Amino acid sequence: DIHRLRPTSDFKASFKDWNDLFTCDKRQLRVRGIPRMTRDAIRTAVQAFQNGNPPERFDTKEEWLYYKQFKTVDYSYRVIPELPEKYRPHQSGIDQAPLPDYREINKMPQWAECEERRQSKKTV
Amino acid sequence: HDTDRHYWRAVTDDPRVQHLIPLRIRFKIFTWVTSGWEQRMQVVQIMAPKDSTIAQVKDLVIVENQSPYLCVSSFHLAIDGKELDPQKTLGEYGITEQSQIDAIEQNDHLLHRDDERPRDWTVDEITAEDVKRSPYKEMEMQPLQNLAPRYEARPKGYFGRTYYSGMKQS
Amino acid sequence: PSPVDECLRGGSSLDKRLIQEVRERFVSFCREYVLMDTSGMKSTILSTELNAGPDYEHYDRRLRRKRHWLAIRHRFEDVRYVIWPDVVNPSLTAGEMLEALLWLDAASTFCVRKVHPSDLGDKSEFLPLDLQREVEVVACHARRDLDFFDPSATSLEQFTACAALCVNHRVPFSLFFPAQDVCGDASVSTGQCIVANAPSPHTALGAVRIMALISEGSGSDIGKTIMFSDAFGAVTRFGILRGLSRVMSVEAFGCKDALENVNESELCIILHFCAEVREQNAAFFRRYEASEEDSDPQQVSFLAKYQQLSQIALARCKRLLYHPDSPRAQVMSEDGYIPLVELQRHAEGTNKAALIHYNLGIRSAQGMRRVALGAQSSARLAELVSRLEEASARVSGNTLVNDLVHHLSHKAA
Amino acid sequence: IPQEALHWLLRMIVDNFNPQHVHYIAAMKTLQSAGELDMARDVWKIMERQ
Amino acid sequence: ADMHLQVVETMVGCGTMKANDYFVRNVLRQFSWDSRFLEALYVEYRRQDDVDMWAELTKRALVWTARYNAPASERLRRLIEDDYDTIRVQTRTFRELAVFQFRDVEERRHSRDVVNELPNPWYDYVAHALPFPDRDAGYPDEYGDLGQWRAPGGPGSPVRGPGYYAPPMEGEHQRGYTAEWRDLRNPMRPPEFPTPWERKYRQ
Amino acid sequence: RADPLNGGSSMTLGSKGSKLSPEPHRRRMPWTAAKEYVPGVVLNARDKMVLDGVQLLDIESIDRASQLDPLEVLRAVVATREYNISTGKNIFQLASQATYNGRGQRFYRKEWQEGTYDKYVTLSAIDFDRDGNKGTAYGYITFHGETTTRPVQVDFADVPGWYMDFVEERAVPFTGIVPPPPSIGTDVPVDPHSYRLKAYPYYDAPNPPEFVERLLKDRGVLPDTP
Amino acid sequence: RQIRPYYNLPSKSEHGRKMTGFLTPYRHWMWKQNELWRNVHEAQFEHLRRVYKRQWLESFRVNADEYIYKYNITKAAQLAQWECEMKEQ
Amino acid sequence: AASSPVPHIIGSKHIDVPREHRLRLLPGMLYLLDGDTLPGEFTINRVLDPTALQYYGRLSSQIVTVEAVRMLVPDDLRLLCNCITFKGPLHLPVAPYASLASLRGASQ
Amino acid sequence: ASLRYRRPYWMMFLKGVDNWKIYTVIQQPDHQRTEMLYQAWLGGLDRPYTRPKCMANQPLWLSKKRHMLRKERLDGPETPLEKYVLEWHKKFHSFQGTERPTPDDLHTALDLVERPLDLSYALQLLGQCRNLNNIRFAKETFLVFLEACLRVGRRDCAEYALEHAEPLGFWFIDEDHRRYLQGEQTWYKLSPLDNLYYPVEENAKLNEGRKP
Amino acid sequence: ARAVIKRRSPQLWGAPGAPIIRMRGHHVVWKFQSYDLVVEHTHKRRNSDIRLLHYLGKHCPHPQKSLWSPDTPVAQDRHLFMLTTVDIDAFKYWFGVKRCRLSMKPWALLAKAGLLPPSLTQNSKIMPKPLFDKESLMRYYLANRKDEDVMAREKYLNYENSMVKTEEERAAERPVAPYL
Amino acid sequence: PTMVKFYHDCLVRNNRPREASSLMRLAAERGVHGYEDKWEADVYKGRPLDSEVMNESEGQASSLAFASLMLRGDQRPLPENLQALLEEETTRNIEAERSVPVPFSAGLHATEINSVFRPRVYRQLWYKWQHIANRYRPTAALKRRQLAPRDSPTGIPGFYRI
RNA sequence: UUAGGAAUAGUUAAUAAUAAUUUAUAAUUUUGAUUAGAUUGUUUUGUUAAUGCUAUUAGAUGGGUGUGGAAAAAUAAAAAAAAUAAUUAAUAUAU
Ligand SMILES: [Mg+2]
Repeated sequence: DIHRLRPTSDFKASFKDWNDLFTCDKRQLRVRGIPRMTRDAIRTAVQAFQNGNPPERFDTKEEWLYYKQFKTVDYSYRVIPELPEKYRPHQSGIDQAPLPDYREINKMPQWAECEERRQSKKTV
Repeated sequence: HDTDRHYWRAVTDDPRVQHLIPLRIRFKIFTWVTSGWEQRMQVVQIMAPKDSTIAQVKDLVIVENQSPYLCVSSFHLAIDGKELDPQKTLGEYGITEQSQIDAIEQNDHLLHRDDERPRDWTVDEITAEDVKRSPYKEMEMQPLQNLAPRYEARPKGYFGRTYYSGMKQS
Repeated sequence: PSPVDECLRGGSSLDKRLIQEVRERFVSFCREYVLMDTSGMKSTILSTELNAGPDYEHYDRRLRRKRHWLAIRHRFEDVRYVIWPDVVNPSLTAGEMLEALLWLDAASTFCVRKVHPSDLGDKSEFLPLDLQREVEVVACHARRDLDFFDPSATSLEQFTACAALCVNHRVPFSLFFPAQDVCGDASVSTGQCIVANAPSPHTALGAVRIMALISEGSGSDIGKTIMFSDAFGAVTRFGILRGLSRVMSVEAFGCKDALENVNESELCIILHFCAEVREQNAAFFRRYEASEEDSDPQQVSFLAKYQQLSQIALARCKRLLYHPDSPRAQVMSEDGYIPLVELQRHAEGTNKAALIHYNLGIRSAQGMRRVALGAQSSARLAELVSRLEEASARVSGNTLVNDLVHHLSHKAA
Repeated sequence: IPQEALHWLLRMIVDNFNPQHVHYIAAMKTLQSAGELDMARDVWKIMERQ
Repeated sequence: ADMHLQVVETMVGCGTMKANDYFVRNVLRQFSWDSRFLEALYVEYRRQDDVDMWAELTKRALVWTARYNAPASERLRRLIEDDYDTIRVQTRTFRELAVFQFRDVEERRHSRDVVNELPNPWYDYVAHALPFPDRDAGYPDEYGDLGQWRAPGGPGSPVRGPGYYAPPMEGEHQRGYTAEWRDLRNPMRPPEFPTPWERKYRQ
Repeated sequence: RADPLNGGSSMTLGSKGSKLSPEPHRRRMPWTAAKEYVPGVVLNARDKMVLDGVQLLDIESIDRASQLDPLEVLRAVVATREYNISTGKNIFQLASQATYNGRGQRFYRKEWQEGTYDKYVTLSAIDFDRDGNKGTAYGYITFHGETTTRPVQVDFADVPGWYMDFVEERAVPFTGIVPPPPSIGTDVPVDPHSYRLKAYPYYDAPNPPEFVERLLKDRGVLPDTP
Repeated sequence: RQIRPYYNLPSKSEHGRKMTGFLTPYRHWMWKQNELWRNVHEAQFEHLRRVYKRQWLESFRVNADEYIYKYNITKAAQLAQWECEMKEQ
Repeated sequence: AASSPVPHIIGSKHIDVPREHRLRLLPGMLYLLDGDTLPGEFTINRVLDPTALQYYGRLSSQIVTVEAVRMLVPDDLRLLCNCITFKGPLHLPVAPYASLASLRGASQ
Repeated sequence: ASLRYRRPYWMMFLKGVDNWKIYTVIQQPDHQRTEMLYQAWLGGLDRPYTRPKCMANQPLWLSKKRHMLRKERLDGPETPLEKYVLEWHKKFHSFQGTERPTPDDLHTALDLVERPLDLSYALQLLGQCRNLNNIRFAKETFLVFLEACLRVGRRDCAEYALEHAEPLGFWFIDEDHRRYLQGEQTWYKLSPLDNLYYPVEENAKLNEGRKP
Repeated sequence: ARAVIKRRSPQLWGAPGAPIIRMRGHHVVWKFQSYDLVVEHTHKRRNSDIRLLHYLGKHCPHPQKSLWSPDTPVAQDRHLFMLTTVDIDAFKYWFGVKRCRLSMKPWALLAKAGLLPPSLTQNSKIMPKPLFDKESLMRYYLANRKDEDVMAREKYLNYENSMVKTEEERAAERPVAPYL
Repeated sequence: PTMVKFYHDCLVRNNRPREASSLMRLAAERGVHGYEDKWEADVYKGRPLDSEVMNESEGQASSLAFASLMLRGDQRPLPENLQALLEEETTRNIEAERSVPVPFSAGLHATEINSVFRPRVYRQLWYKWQHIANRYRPTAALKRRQLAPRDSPTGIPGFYRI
């Protein structure tokens, strides 16, 4: 079970045992009620396991779900961001750049005042 | 690729025919032996045209030595110690193939040459950029290693099963 | 209809800013005529335009340039006493009057020459203008103020342009300079005033322009212009020596590739200048260059500069002969716009190996041509290289004139 | 392979071209440089049969 | 390099055990030396005192073949092959041995096989490589027929004239259209051969 | 081409290899030259789970109200150092704590000494920028005894995972020039007791028995069973 | 297609792919084994390529010289017939 | 130069070209002199960058030790001179017929 | 999976922009007005300006000007240490700076500590030397750091450096400084010019006499 | 090398790629489906009147009855028949001289004809893949390796040319006493 | 609404964003159709006019030279000798970028590219008073073979010809 | 090719002219031009005794990005696309 459109693990009840899985050809997979891409994946996995290649491949579901959320046309693992109609702060109603209050941010913090009080206590 | 020749001529005409003399010119060199330096002779052979002057023979010796130890300074051509006038023709001195020509150098100077003329310059103006050899030294026909053999990959009229006509008129 | 028509419609001509506006509008008119895109414009005699003008569809291709030149003439007849008044504080400086005269002369040299039967005016208006009074007015306003000519390169181009205006329009060049440096002399020529007051050029092209103006300003006076020596080899006049030494300056002809932007026509000017300097001062050269040591520090500098200029000129001749249309025989414009560098600078290179507009930028620079020797160039250079040698030398054994003659025969066959 | 030096001469005659002397010279020298002497004599016999 | 090669072979053949130092100082870094330098130097490496010096010198010579772009010749690899019981230096790659065993066992059992020794015309030769066939199959026709208005067909067609009637022709076209062109519809005689291939096929 | 895999062999497109030549396949993209690369995703992403409960501060924010307690500042510096070290050691992080900026010492990647691979870089020069964890490093590359003639730029010198062993005898001061380490075949004489070649051309490492067992169990030759 | 097994090096990155192409040395070793087993087949493939190339060249040689002999006889007879017709004209 | 006589690689002084022919003939020319004597009409710029001095590592270790590398830039800024001062003796064996045998700093 | 044929060629290898889809449609007049109004919104320009066609980020001359024109977050420095922090940012935090700091410059910042707010400015400059600038400290760096923490009476920061010195960068800490903060000794230095044990609360116990 | 890639048919190294021997089909039902062994490009030329390089033949994938069984009864004559036509000389020209590519189904079809060995994908699932170790390979190579000149002459006969004249034929090719 | 479409593109082309933002602000307040959604904030609210700065520069003196300089509010000027050297840096940098030609524009702004204009009479329309300078409608308005069948003439002789 | 047949032009040639400031008695067209209309062409179709009449569906595409060898690039059941994924067969798609 690697592909989203090949739900291989959803057909565990469609087989009796290991021998029933490894003796069914594609016509018997069509008889059992399996869609075309899923039965093709099952048959190719069985034929790869018979040739000496176990099904050890990376599950590409979450990577494709990450790449799906962009507007690429060919699903080619690119990143194409969406451009909205207003991409600047001046057209969002904000008149000018925000001025920071330089008198409020240059005040001494509370731990500094407590340490100044402790210094005045311990100096005298 | 404009080489001023747009047809096939299998023969060579008169403007490329030159009358040449194989003039060999000697140089005084010094070789190291177990005792010390010994004076020997190094010969440079050129093909000079018959109606050329001695300054042109000196230029031909300069462009055809291919050795960094021979034309190191300004030299002068001489015969039997008597120096040669560089503005005189070879026929005015009776210079033949058997005439012994020496090149006396002055090693305190430094020969500053500027090779703007190619080594193989004929009248038809076809020069190689990577030639690196006198045209009298190189062979006439050799194997071409720079090109690549290519076969016909585009069939004209015949493409398949039965050759009826082959579309030979096309 | 030009904008200058709205400034001469009855205004107060004694105002300074009106004269400045007239001058700027006439400069704009002449520059629009000179820099006109004449790509599709054609002037062929068409029979159907006999009793009318050109067609309405063919106005911009046939009628526009002729009407522009006729408007330039009819405005020059009304304006030339406002910008350049008669010689008796001024309304216009000498530099802007010089710029107006230069654009007027550039419009006059490229006038419409072909006279159609459609034209109702005289054919004599299809001839270039005679600007003899205006060059004298500009010279009178230029000798009035000091430091009109400077050692800058823009002032070098202004010096070349003023000497050109004096050569073309029959005006003496010594009027551009004050009379105290011309005092003590009965008569001086244009080329002598050029060679006496030339600045040191920073490029080879400015020296080529100066060496061309020296030859063209003195046609039959080319003997008296550049003769600085006696018949025995002694230097007569050191002013011509100091002028000719600073013409072939080290900032112009010092590099090995100093003639990299010299075409086949400018190399003829260089070799003609070298041959004229050798021919007029032959007793000096054949005495001093062979086996003579001199104590004058100026003569050794002049001889070294002449040897360097002649050697790089012969090397450029061998470059254009033995390597025709080569990439090392290509020329370019001085301070030429190579747009690939300015496109790489004003872009963001995250990878500097990826050069933007590479297929167009590597092909395109300000004017860059493959240079080969033509017939008129090779037949002139075969004479000039033979002129560079002495009379006792054999021209048969010269290995460069023979190569030029064989190149001419091979390219003609 | 050096046999192509014999091949491109033969295709020169199948395509109705007359092989010049430089083609025979080049074929014989290319086959002699590769040690194929019988193929060079075959080029000579091709020249004689033309 | 051929001048230094004789010096190296002389220092190897004299047994002076100094040819490797001459090859390192003079021929290694500053010459395009071929593989027979190490074919000479392997005998000098063989005459070392201990076997590990011989082994390390052979391996260093192989690294010198890798670095200076001078591939080892067949003779050098066969010289190192003969002393594999002593040095144990591998001189063939992992790819060539797997090809060699599967080729050699197959060629041995194919030479010992009596059934597959018969020739196969599909495998042994090419029957014909010329662009045109060697004998006439009858085609083309070079004439029109019923329902065909286009004659000659022009591009990619062998028809040269109309089938039955034509406008008046002159010269070689008159002789061609009436006598000399191809005609496969002739029931009596096939289209003719050139001279002299028509006299011996008269009957 | 200059160097094809198995010569010209085109029964499959995989027989040519994953790259057709060590040179770049197009002239306009010089970055497509074949070289040894480094897994920068795991290496350049350092563990952010050491900065939790730690108040970092921006560079521009030097106002008084945004200042923190000096014990909190010290534990922030300790956490930032542990964050920079958490994946691996850089070249510029190892050379800063060495004498003469580590000139002459031998730097090596982790996988440069395992298997039959033997390669290190003798450091010659490092230009630190203002961000001292980055920069440009230079050195002589030594691969199986052979050494370069000139110093080459150390590729992936900014990616962590480097190691060195500091030796005082290899340290070269800023006054002198770092000499090239000698080629064991060319410069110094070959001695088997000092350096012995792990690998050579036409040599391949023998098959490990655990890899043989794993491949024969994956192919189905050995009876793998739960 | 390049196989990405589950036991490759995972790229813990939310801005791209979740698995890299960095293998295990066991994967390197078994890929080398499969490379050798393909190398045998491609060696036989290239051998049959060169064998068929030289077979085609030899067949072209033989058929070309036979065609040259027949065409030379034909063109000699054709030139003789053309010269006779020119004499009659 | 330590194995064969190079003709114009060692002089007794700087080559005296005129000031007009200085830019034309001098670039591309090399010669060795004895002692650290620099030509006139140049501005002395000593190369002290360890990134620029690292490329003389094989030159200073296997051959004569590099003491100073200087770049000479003239008044017109158009003709460089790369001056490298070596300290003898050579680590390479010098032939008696070689060019460096006629140099006092190389022979001693 | 490359963006070679999806965006223009000058956006090759381009990362870290806000949105690279903006700079593909800049030349449209509704977006060209938006670009020029954004440059007026960012300040630093006296004339209307558009960024170049083949640039996504700001140019190097314009981003240097807005970095130089940017007012510092600390306005009106009271202490000479806070004046040194503003000199530290003009020298070691300029736009595209090349020069690195010096361990002697860190000693200058640690010698001006007067109030406990100054230690937070000083120790954050100590963190930029280890983590950001990656500077090896001098042999006496822990000496200047120890006496800087004692002027403000902050001993818990001094003993915090002893339990892990190599994360902080103190490659040399002498043993008498270790014995003082751990409680083994009761003094950390012997003054050469006064011949007394510091601090002065311990000098009344140990050295009852004044020696040169 | 496009902005939006053709998602259904991706290829390698651009268009038009290397020539490949393929088995193309028709847009019909399976009951009348036949295959054309053709030589084409890697990307199919749909903008041409020349859509293929050479036509090697036709393969019929449906088995036919043996209509020639009473002619001469051989072993396995009455089985079904798979009819295929193969241009041998054009295949050898495009395979050796032009060096075409091959898909696996034309490779299997030509291995059935005796022109090629069986393909890489024709797996015997009862025999696992081989396991290589260099020590046994070196031992087998040193046990029996050929001579250098014998291997060189074998390669010269297989690759360079196979018609090298004997001495008895060189003695016949030389001229006789009126010219000798 | 046709006048606002032309006049906005002219001020954008002639590098005037204050005049173009005020045009969009004016057309949204007056109720011009097509511009009731486009309303821009006035980023030049505290800045004076451009002609008033050039009048003040000819005749507080430290603020007179830097009255044209636009600041965010969290920005401060340099010293007067240092800021004046920085203003000449931006002067030579802006003209260096504007002198470089775009290689596929034929010397035109992006407003000039694909801006062919003929009146509404050129495409199957006649006089209406509210269409002052009406651009002719595109060729996709009238498709051929939907007005008349195949091999039959349509009454549009000069429609698709631009 | 037009049931009611007349003018056309970023124009023709030369050229030391890339990137045409010049020269010319320039160029197309009543042997049918340009424009307007209809309009992919094509011994593949149909018919007949018919060199007649009648049909057609290979294709291409100067401003979307100077990238790329080539713009053909905003969407096509294969043309299997760099590890033998699978190559027994039929549905090969709905699923
Ligand atoms: Mg003309």
